[PDB]
Amino acid sequence: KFRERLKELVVPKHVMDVVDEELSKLGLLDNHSSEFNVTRNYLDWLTSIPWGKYSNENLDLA
Amino acid sequence: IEEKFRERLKELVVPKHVMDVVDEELSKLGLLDNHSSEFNVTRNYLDWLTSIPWGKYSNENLDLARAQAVLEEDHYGMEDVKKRILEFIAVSQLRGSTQGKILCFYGPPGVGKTSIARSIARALNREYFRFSVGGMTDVAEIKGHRRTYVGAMPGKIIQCLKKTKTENPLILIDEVDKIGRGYQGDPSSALLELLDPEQNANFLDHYLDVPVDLSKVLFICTANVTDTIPEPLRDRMEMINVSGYVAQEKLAIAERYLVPQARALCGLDESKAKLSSDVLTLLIKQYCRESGVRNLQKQVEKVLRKSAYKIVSGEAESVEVTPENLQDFVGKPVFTVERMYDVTPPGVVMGLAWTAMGGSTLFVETSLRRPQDKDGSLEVTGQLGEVMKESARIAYTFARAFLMQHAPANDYLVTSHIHLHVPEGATPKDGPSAGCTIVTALLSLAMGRPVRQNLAMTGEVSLTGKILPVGGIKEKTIAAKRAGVTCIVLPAENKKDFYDLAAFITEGLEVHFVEHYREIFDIAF
Ligand SMILES: Nc1ncnc2c1ncn2[C@@H]1O[C@H](COP(=O)(O)OP(=O)(O)O)[C@@H](O)[C@H]1O
Ligand SMILES: [Mg+2]
Repeated sequence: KFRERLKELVVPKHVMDVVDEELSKLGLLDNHSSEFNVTRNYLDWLTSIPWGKYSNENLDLA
Repeated sequence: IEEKFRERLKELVVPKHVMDVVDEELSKLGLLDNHSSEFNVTRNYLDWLTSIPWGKYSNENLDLARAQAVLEEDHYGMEDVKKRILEFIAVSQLRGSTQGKILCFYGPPGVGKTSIARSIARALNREYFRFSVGGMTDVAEIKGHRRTYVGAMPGKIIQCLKKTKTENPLILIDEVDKIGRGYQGDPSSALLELLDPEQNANFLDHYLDVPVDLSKVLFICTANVTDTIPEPLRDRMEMINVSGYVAQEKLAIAERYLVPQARALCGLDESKAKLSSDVLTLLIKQYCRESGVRNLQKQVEKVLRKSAYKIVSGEAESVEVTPENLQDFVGKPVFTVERMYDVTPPGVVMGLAWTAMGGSTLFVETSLRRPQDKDGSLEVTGQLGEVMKESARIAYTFARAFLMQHAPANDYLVTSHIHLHVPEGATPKDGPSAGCTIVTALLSLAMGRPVRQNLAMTGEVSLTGKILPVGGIKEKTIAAKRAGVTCIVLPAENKKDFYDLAAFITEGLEVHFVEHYREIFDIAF
């Protein structure tokens, strides 16, 4: 479910190789627990940050 | 037990960002063991999350008539604070929704800054809560501790919201100027998080771990001096100066509030112990000349307790106080004499001075130091400051110049040696307010003519004789009226200060406003 939030966003490898590991850790931990909550937050706000989104700068001085 | 937490949430319009936390916490409660410690901490966390009010606002009374009637019911004479509150209601009617401000009341002790908060809350129909940050050393009182700790509890603000059960109460933060800058976490940083509109809307408590909207609460902060509140804090809250009370106002509170309450806490009826208006006015004049009302309360309580002792001991069945025997109850008068001179000799002129204990009268005496009908000199004594010494020099030069043209044949000032004294040796005095008084004293000594016998004056003088505005007009006017002055001279630039005063202060004074000293010369001679 977290992967779809970065499907349309370019993600660097050095964090993508941690996203899947943390997702596996979430999938092996028991539901609704302290460690589960921490891993849920960590996955959520890895997949929420805009790795591949760049705002267009204004090139015109006018 | 989950159904109880669920039913507690029916009347609350809970925001999603905390409703989703509540849902998973109930899930954890449904997954944990019955007697586990983690179960207990989770259940306490849900109790706190469901007891905090979400969306509940008290029915704020908006009627500007009923609110006002509440304001004058409890406190007398605090016009500025009452007007500020009634213009909070107005602005919150024209906007439509309950609004919040962060208001700071500062002033001398015992003027009603702390007590008016309850009356304001009553007028607004808002829940009232008070906590004092004086001597506060740690941040855990405001922001709490993480719930992972054994004895974790939320901060003062969360307990306030839980007790008041409304999201728009009146929170009185007392002694914000004396908050202690502790080592392990400065609580002033948390006060900055509370008193900041851009972030108080999502104030986060360590125990709750969720933000709460404190933009609707009316923070009232009470302080003594504005010079020592932290700089990022004092710039984000409106400063309202609660000034002290004049003698007539003090009489009003005494007759209306202080004496009845003292009788209630003493048991003496008006028949057993008589306290007429004249006795109270004498107490104000001679003993209670401060700015607050605590000294007046203590004096009234002293009189009533001495009357109670007289009644209980069987010395008398009733005690009646008179101005002839008030000193038998309250001892030696603090201010027994208002003016040194009743009829001024030629060399002296009456002036006015500012003082914390109300206005003060000063006289300027000049005398001939050496026998004479090379040049003259002026000796100056009286613990006069450097600025006042310079003012005396300027006044001496202008007096010489003025007498050179008004009375060309009169060479008294340029040849005679003169000593000028302000007769209070132990008290230091400073400021240029006495320039016109010094000029008048020198000219009256030179001409051998006393000034008007009920005249007082104050005002800075230039080298060419122009009169400049001076400060402390209220205190000087009060001192003049108290000392029986009928005619007072003021700079023309102080007309707005003089007419800003209450009508009962300036009622009996024949005030004159002047631009140049020649007008003062025409008035005094
Ligand atoms: N204007 C006033 N009218 C009536 N009572 C007053 C007034 N100002 C102060 N008081 C009384 O003084 C007492 C203490 O005042 P307080 O609120 O402590 O002043 P401060 O906040 O300056 O310390 C209160 O019980 C209150 O009844
Ligand atoms: Mg107070």
